[PDB]
Amino acid sequence: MHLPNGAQIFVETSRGEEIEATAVTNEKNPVATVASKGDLAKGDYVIVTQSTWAKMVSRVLIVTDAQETSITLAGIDTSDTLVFPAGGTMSFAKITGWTEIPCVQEIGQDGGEQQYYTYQCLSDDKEQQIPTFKSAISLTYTFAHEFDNPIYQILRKLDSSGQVTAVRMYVPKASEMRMWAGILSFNDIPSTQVNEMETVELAVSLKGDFTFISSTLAS
Amino acid sequence: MHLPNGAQIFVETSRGEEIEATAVTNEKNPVATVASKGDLAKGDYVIVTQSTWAKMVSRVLIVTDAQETSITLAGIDTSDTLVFPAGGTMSFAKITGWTEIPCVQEIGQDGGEQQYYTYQCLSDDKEQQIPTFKSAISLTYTFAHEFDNPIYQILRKLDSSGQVTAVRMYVPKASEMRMWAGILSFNDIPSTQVNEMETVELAVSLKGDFTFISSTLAS
Amino acid sequence: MHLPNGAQIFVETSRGEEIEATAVTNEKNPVATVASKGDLAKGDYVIVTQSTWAKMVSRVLIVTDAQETSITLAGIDTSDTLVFPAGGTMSFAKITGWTEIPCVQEIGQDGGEQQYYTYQCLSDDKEQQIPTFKSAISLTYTFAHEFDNPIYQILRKLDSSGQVTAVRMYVPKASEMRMWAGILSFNDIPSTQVNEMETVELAVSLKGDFTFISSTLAS
Amino acid sequence: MHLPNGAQIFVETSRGEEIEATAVTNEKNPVATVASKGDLAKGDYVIVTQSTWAKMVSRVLIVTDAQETSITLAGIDTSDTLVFPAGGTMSFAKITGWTEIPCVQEIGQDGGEQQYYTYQCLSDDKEQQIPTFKSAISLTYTFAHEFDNPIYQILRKLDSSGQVTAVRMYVPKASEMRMWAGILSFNDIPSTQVNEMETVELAVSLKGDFTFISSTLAS
Amino acid sequence: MHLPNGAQIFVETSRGEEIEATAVTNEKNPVATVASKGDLAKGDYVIVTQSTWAKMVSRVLIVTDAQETSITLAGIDTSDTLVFPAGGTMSFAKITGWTEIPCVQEIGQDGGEQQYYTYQCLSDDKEQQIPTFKSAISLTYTFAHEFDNPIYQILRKLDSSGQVTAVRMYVPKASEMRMWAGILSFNDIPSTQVNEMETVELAVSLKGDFTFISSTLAS
Amino acid sequence: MHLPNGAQIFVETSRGEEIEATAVTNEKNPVATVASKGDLAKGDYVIVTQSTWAKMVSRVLIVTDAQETSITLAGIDTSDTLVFPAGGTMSFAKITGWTEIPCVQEIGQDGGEQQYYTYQCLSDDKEQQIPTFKSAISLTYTFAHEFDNPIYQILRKLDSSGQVTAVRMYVPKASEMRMWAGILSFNDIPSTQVNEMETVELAVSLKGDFTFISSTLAS
Amino acid sequence: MHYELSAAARAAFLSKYRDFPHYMENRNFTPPKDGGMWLRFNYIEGDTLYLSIDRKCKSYIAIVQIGVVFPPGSGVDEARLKAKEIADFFKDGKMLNVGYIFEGAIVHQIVKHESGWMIPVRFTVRVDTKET
Amino acid sequence: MHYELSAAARAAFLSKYRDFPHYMENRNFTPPKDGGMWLRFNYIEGDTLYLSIDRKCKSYIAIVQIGVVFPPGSGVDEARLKAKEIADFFKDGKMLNVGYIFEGAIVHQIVKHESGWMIPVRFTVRVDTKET
Repeated sequence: MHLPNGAQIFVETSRGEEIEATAVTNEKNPVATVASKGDLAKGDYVIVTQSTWAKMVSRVLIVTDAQETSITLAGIDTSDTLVFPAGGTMSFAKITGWTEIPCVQEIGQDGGEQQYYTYQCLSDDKEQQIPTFKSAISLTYTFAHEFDNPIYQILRKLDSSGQVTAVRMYVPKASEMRMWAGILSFNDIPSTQVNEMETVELAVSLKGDFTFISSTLAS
Repeated sequence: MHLPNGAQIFVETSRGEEIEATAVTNEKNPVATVASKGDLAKGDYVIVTQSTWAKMVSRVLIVTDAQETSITLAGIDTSDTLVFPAGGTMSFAKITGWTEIPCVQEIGQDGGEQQYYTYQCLSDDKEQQIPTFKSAISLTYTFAHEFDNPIYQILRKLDSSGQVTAVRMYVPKASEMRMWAGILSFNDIPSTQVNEMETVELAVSLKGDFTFISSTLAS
Repeated sequence: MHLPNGAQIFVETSRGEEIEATAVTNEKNPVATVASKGDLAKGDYVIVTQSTWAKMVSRVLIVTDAQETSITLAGIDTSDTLVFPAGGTMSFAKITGWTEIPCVQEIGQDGGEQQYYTYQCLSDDKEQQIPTFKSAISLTYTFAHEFDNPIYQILRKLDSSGQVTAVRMYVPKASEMRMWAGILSFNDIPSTQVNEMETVELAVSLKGDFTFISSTLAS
Repeated sequence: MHLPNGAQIFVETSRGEEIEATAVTNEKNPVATVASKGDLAKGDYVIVTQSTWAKMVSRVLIVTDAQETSITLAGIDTSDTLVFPAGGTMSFAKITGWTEIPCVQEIGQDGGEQQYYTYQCLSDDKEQQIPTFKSAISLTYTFAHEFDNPIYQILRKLDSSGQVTAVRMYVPKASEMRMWAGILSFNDIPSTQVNEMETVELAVSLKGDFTFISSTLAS
Repeated sequence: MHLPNGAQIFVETSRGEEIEATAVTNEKNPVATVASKGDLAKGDYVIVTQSTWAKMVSRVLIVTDAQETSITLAGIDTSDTLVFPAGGTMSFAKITGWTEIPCVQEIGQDGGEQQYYTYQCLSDDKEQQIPTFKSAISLTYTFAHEFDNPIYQILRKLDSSGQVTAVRMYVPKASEMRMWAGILSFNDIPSTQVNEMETVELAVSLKGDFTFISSTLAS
Repeated sequence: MHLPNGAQIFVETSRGEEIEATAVTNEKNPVATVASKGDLAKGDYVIVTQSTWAKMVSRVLIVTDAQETSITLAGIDTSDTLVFPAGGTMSFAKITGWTEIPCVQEIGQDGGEQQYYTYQCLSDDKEQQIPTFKSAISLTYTFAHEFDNPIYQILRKLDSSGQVTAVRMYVPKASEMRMWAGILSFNDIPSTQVNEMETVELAVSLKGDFTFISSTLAS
Repeated sequence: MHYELSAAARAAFLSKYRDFPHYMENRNFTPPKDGGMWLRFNYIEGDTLYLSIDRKCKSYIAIVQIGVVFPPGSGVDEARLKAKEIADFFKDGKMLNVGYIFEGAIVHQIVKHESGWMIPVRFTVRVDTKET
Repeated sequence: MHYELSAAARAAFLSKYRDFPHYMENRNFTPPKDGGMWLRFNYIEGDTLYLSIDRKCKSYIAIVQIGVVFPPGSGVDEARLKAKEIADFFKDGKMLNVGYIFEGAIVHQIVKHESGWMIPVRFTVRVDTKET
């Protein structure tokens, strides 16, 4: 029942040192037996780079409790056991800082319509179908064009490298915080027209799934 | 001549123990010789999981009369004999509780247009066709997005499992109650726009046929 | 946040003598050890015709500092080393003069939408894609038709020759100067209608990339 | 910056005797060493029927200076030497009279959009294209329908013969005179509607290129 | 009625010591007499190498019960006695390791087309044929190409050795478990094309017949 | 998981003097004893011409360590000893030059289909086959046509001589490095068609097997 | 939930401008004797939207207008400064204690009269209610 | 940023026409006794547009109208010449010290009266502000 006015978009600029976790148990809020806390603290975002658990790969999570050998993460449910076998290793890095895109004109997306497989049997007359995979998700952002804005070089480097980068979104009315990671694509050709400001296009795909957490949990 | 304003949508959350019926006779209101009444009562919804009668499979029915060894169901006609041969076994389960979707913005559906086969004969000149099978039915629901609403985990579990779940609809003006079962599909990507509330999409296919009963018969 | 009103378009009319550079170092503002300064001066536009560095080919650059043996260019970043190996030779020519198109009605472009490759794996269920190449860029200009305007013969010669020509654009509000080079295409069939002026169509493709510099840097 | 209101369209009705030219020199205004002046005069339109110069074929030209053995034509540039090798022969005829189409409702054309060839190389990532041939040009005229207008038989004969005929257009505001030749096509099926005049359709293709001359040069 | 999406393919990398069984009886669930219990445990896959019975040579088995001198296996029915003479001895190996094939694009199979022997007799008019032996089974796998996986040396040594190797594959949807064995043939020539996923192909043979067990029984 | 876009193809033009190695041992990283250090340096490609060991004849190697009497090579595993008898001598050449193939449109390969030897026995009913030797490998290249490149005389002399030549190709995306050698067959008959890119085709053979090394190790 | 929305708007307005002379709906008020400027408060009802199909979750829209009146022949500088302060205080997205501002900080054209001018400042508020 | 826009427009207008008789908003002014022409200055508020989705970067539109009034029975030549000069001075794209001219040099039809005529010259100004 909320309204998406006032939303903000942030994009990661620099990650940190790789951290290895020996094992993690599966419950509502998983806890990982890390070798050393390192630079981790309260309310710092982390992203996993590789793990045995195929479902939980390249997912942006948020730390909840920090200890010398135990770390607590929130945003992913591991209540089930068959999909999350015990003993899976885990590795993640820490996002150092965030940079904010200037004021954004329009937000749009395409894909995600579920597909169906239709089969007709000779025994019966009515035709029925079953659900199948879903199409890919692509997010498109449009914002004002500025020639000397510092984020342009960062976006160019991210596009050239092809690495996976985390994106954050904040909705003040819903008091939420969306998190996802994907491959960035940058277009730097202004759309010149008459009596309206020219803009540039930024597109990011998806590698994992969306995670929704409460705003007050972050800080 | 009624109006569909004020409609409500309910979805099953948990079924009960399997119940086996030895045989059922075929009339206007079929009666089944159940081994034991069990937890059945007056006005409790049941769903069949498997039966010899191919037409009556995965159909949501409503109990009418409850006895120690005989149970009465309403909503399906078995007057015909050739399509419903005598001696067919029957098995069903009981729906324990229902959960209600929050206020729903739009309702839509696609498919169901009947197909035709067109044949041209050399003897005559005019071309004629005959009816054929019907296309699949898919129901689409759109409702407001809430991050912490308790039904989200239930919908995710139902989507992951892939099992068949019953759906109920109530129309106060027509004093009716529609019943059907299908495979649930859940989409959790909010559609962000400007100056309008963001929503999420829920889609359910069809495995059986619609059943229409009077509201006063339920209770 | 600027507005593209008041923009102007210039097209090259005649280049100069070829100049060879032995070697160039890679930094923020590259400097080239030219054999002789020649006719180079402060704030004169140059275009490269061939070089070992594949990325920096047919790119319009602007001179910054002029010396007897060293020349300084601005508009291209060479901070990276792997993409710009040391020791690459460089050759460029100097644009002598510019000519201005008469007042231009509409500006438009097509292409540039990024392509994706979609792959589905049997191990998982969700479908994901990766970025791929971008489509070609074509710029279209429309301006008033004049039979005896002197630039018509120049445009016809440029179309017939098929050579690469540099184009310049100036945006007073943003205080910028866009530069690119491409193959010119000229259409000289007026579009006769009623109660509106007839125009002609000019189209130019792209061979390199856009370069953005500050207006005050030019002069 | 002119306006095409008040335009007029003329079509050739009868040509004259064939005239042969031994040789023509190549400059801004070519001069041909004709064997005899014949019936040529000042400001008379001529059309070439065949020549060694492939580019200058079926082009409508206008005479400028008339002498006993030398004739001067304007409207085509022959400054280049490689495309117009010296020694090419030339032959042309003279248009005797012109006839004028009645008042014309609408003017339209289709085709002429330039084509491109897109090639993708494995060495690079960006995709680029090059210009290619242009599509054919077709001109469409629509004018009021009159059953006994004398030009109908002429148009029918021109359509049946299939020969090449010259067309002229005059724009008073621009003080210009367009010239071209093509194959005529005539449609004589009135478009009956309600409360609007019925018209007929005339279409002419193109065999050469447009020529633009000043109105004062003609007379 | 199950969709094959989500399945995984496994191949072993090492086998344990050979174990010899003194005798085994023939029934629905065969039980064999073994000299020593060995390292066998519950839910272990078993491959035989040679035995008196020709039908169950090179066959993959699952253990059902573990005992010092008696072992229980499931997957092959020995109810028939005319084709399974008594007094037979078993010699089976021990699977120790399991490895997973990487991201697989598509899978395919060849063979299985049973040819028929046709005979014509003068006594009768209608031509009649009889069934014969089936053709060989050829199976092909194509999976993602990435050298860094340490499985390729295993494939090289398996191909060079030519020893009999089994393939493990599991279907989450149907909760089945598919065993077979054959000779591996791995091809290390990548298929390279522009703007598409680079992959390699793998081919295997068959030593016996397809064996099918339930996933729940295995683990 | 790497896209083959951006790769480059290289071919050598000259080889250095022959170098003879007295002896070499077999291990993961073979080391050979050489009479003199020679002109060998770090990160140099090496091709052998003849040796006692048949498997590593006509094989491309990379040096790892440089010493006066000992050289270290990577790319071939010599852990096995039964197929690699000791007491072998090496004779390898020295690559001095590298040349780049021009703009390439598409690449392709042929062969690698392993046929199977089929045998039928009266003792058994099911027909069984065995693997056999693989087919030859045919590789085809088609690149841009432009005579001015001075590489065509190199291709002519390579084809006329028929001597063994290697091909170098590097993949930026996967950071791999692909070595192989064969006999070059260059065809100089351009494929000419209207409105399309004119190109020529090149074909090569294979002398040994594909050898794969890491790009970072090479340089 | 329409009475509480006006109550919240009034609460905010008095929280900011308790001491400044102001006029309130349907209350006897006399302009200052010194001829200085005074504030004007009005509440304009909007429309209620039925969003869902069960006619349960609703929405309420309202318009609040604040006008500044200043004597003739005294310039338009201080009036525009006061209007700027008014617009800055009622920032967009401000969360009231019953609802929130849907659209804020809008200044319209001046209306002229021979006794006193007026610069109207207008914004809107919204509230969402779920009926159970 | 709406007060500074009017301030900038006034600054430019007085920079060009300090000495010519003119009228300013809400100030007592009497027409010249000699019956000659005098200038008229008005400021018309436009609308403020919320451009982005975070409601941070905004825009302001305003309309400035300058009218020339001339006595009846004295022709329309010099009035049109003065209007032409007014239009030429306020060229399109002119950069003010707070904003810039979005649309300039527009002359509308004459309004007639039995005491004095008027030729209205109208243009627009725009400013862009980023809120942080």
